[PDB]
Amino acid sequence: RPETRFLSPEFIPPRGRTNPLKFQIERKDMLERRKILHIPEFYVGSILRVTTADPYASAKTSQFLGICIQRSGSGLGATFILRNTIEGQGVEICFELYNPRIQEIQVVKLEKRLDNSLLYLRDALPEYSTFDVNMKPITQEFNQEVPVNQLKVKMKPKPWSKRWERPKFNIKGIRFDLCLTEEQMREAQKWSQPWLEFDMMREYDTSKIEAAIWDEIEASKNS
Amino acid sequence: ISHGRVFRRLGLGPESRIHLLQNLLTGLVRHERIEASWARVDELRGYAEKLIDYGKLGDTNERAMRMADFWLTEKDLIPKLFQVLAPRFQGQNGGYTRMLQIPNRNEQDRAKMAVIEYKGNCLPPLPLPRRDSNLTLLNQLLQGLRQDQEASS
Amino acid sequence: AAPKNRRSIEVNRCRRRNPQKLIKVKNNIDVCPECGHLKQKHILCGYCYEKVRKETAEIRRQMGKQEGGPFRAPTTETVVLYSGETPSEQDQGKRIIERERKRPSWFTQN
Amino acid sequence: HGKSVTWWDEHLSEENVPFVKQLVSDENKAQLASKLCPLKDEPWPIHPWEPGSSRVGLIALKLGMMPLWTKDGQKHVVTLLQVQDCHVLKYTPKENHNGRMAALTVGGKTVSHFHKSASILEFYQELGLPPKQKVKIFNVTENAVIKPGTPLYAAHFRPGQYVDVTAKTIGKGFQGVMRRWGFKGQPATHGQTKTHRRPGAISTGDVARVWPGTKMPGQLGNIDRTAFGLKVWRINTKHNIIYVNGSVPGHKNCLVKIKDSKLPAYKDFCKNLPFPTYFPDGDEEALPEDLYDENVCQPGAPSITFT
Amino acid sequence: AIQKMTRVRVVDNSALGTTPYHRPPRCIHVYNKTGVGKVGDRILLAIRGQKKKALIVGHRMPGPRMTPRFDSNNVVLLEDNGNPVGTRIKTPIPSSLRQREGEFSKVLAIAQNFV
RNA sequence: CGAUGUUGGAUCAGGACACCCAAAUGGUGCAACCGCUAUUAAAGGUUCGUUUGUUCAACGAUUAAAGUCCUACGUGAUCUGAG
Ligand SMILES: [Mg+2]
Ligand SMILES: [Mg+2]
Ligand SMILES: [Mg+2]
Ligand SMILES: [Mg+2]
Ligand SMILES: [Mg+2]
Ligand SMILES: [Mg+2]
Ligand SMILES: [Mg+2]
Ligand SMILES: [Mg+2]
Ligand SMILES: [Mg+2]
Ligand SMILES: [Mg+2]
Ligand SMILES: [Mg+2]
Ligand SMILES: [Mg+2]
Ligand SMILES: [Mg+2]
Ligand SMILES: [Mg+2]
Ligand SMILES: [Mg+2]
Ligand SMILES: [Mg+2]
Ligand SMILES: [Mg+2]
Ligand SMILES: [Mg+2]
Ligand SMILES: [Mg+2]
Ligand SMILES: [Mg+2]
Ligand SMILES: [Mg+2]
Ligand SMILES: [Zn+2]
Repeated sequence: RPETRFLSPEFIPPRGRTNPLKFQIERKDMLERRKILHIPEFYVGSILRVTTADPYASAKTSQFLGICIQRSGSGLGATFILRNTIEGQGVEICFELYNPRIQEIQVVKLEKRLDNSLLYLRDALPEYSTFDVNMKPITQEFNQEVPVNQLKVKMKPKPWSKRWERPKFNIKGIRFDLCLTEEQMREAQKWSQPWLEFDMMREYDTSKIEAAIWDEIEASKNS
Repeated sequence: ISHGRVFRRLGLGPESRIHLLQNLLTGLVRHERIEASWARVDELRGYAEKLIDYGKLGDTNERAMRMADFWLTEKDLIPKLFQVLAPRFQGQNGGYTRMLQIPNRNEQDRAKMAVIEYKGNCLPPLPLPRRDSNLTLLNQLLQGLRQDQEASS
Repeated sequence: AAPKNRRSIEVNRCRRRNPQKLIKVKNNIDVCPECGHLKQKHILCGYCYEKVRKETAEIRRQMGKQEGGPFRAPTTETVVLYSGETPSEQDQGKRIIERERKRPSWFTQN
Repeated sequence: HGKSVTWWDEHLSEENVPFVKQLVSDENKAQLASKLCPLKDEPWPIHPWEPGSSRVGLIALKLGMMPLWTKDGQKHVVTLLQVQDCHVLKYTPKENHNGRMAALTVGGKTVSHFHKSASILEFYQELGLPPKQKVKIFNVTENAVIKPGTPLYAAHFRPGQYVDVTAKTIGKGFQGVMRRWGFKGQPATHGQTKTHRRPGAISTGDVARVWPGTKMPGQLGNIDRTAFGLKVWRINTKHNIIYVNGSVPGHKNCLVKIKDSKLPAYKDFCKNLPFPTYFPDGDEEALPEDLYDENVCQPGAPSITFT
Repeated sequence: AIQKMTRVRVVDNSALGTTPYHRPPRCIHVYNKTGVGKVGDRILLAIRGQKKKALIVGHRMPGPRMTPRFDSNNVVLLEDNGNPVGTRIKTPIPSSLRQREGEFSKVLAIAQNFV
């Protein structure tokens, strides 16, 4: 069994016409920051505990635990959203990965989900967002290849925050059969765009870019 | 304000544009050389290059096979795509297609026309614009300058 | 809105004889070195392109008559040969179209 | 005599085009390398700083925008201005230019010889430098003049300073009045017929005309604008890049004219800065790769915690 | 963001915020120069057919980074002099409200959970 | 009267000062805070709602203030048609 290579989503530059020098310098700065702060491996759906310097709290630090709804941003501005239900009140905090105020990021349960963005947990039942604030970390071994949690989620009655049944979201983590009807699916399918899957000109190929990124990463680690 | 837009609007929408592009691509794959409007051929050139790349990707690749199945409307050209076009484009990287502007159409619309062609096909060569020979006055002067540069180097 | 007064011929001439409305002369016209006909510098020659397109049309007619169906796309390479010519050692294993016309001067053997 | 149009590649052969390209590239490299030592050939005399002195500026390139953090915890956003190849082209005397200050002409990034006019190419040939894209004029005092041909670097500015940034803003073309002037539109659906975005009344009945200051649809964006008092947080000397606070007018990868702030609150901060310009060959000691401000959270930091 | 005619939820244990009514408590007026209210802004409510003053604790609009984003427009009821009418707040409250402790001392005293 | 198309509202407002706010002062039956008057100044502002077609008007909450007018009771070849 070989070993697989994982690059953080924030290292990938966007599709724009930005000069590569800005990306080079931003990567240098964020690698320097990673030298001090150990940013671990985590995906959308993983459970994280983040310690942030709070000047007004009783202790100088504050801990927040929650499941990662989404990760977005490129380079030094990368952010991830943590969601948790605290005494029946759902709370979402958008942390910035390379903010100096973060003391520690701890993956208490490294897992994947059926979707790359669990934004529907707002409209899902509260039991799918409630997590123990003091759960002990669950260690994982490499040969588990970060197992995907094939969990289907029940939903609150309509309306939702977004139209999750629409094809533009491509969501496989919702039990639509218990919340919508065949007629509603038939209406929702009118917004499908089959040609986008085969446009083959909207695809962003970053093989060489990722190779250069990891070469720079290895050079920094060796230096 | 259309800053940073790479696709031009054609047909009756995005789906109509895709269908026009796939018809043009099927014609190009079948005939190895087609002529059309300059804008449509310019749009089709990139899709032709990417289709040749997908053909080089392999016959047994399911993603490439499905993309070829979608884009080639005539199903007898997929074996041609995977067994003629891709074998003859192996050492190359991106020089698969040649696009040249031809004189406007004869009828009253006077549209700007281009001709697109896969390289190395079984058709008479186009009247390609050839550069001047070294025997010209300016080229000979440049050659003499190059010779003196080499001698001083 | 309707015009308040008739526009005079002086104003009409000043409007529709302005250099913006006049036809501009083209300075990118040259003679084709092959046939001597006129062509633009950035555009292929009309005479030569008509020759190539017509020859391609004849070749395509022959190779379509060689095939009895519309969906009979050859799965091998293709070679066009003219009268008085035989396939070489490299052209074997391909499909061959034979033309009764002699090989044109512009069509290189390759 | 019906002369035809021509370009530089029209008459060249398939073998002379690479030769011409490499010849021009080598000439440009030699010309750029010849000017790397401006202080040892014949520099102009350097005058002491004065309370009413004005410095020359630079012409940088707007690379992009990056987040930055301050030791107090706040987060700002900075713009990257890269000084690619900034040179002094010509000098104009004060009495011959304005009668109050002298004019120094500064040129930005290099461009191709084959797409410039004869006069511009001749001027750059006499000067001894490859042609530049953007050329600007800076009003300086007579004691801050610099010999033409002198290069300029991003170390001309220092971490902790305020600058003025002039550039052509992002042009949005012929825009409607609602986007050009922020006019409120008509209601959407309560019966309005084809008036949802029209300007409405444009003048008064008695005037029987519209005033010259009337706000009407037209061009929007492609005009020169200046941002005043942008703070400099960081200087990357290796890549010659300035980290200027806030936003910068103009699209990314555009030529930007940067100079010292002219606001009255930042009039006399030229004292601590290098007055004539920065000369890397004079100090005989290399500057640090990154020069930071006193409040910038550097990438290598103890992960600041509050006490 | 809480503006005029916005329905809010009273978090502190109060008779007005607990006794059921046929009309939800709506925002009458926001005390900023803008009509929009953020965390820590005093606003006016129509609870049980009467006018009352409240403080915005949390809203559903995203704000700056590392700021909690709640699932409801939470408000805590206040008096004319600025003191809360309730005794205890159970729902979590943003920790940024402790910065301006000079005027929210009694409001933060009854708060139990901070996020 | 071989047509100068109307109230109110929407959009955009130009102007006057007989100044509502903001600014500099005089007198007070001006101790201070609130006020009452008068002088000078028009670059900039002068809110959101319930009822009413409403201009007005009453009421609710605020604001530094929610000014008076002229402009075909500004503006329907820009809009509405509630009267
Ligand atoms: Mg919504
Ligand atoms: Mg069309
Ligand atoms: Mg534009
Ligand atoms: Mg609107
Ligand atoms: Mg109507
Ligand atoms: Mg309409
Ligand atoms: Mg109508
Ligand atoms: Mg008049
Ligand atoms: Mg009542
Ligand atoms: Mg009449
Ligand atoms: Mg009449
Ligand atoms: Mg006005
Ligand atoms: Mg007065
Ligand atoms: Mg006053
Ligand atoms: Mg006024
Ligand atoms: Mg009247
Ligand atoms: Mg009127
Ligand atoms: Mg009118
Ligand atoms: Mg009217
Ligand atoms: Mg009308
Ligand atoms: Mg009626
Ligand atoms: Zn010809």
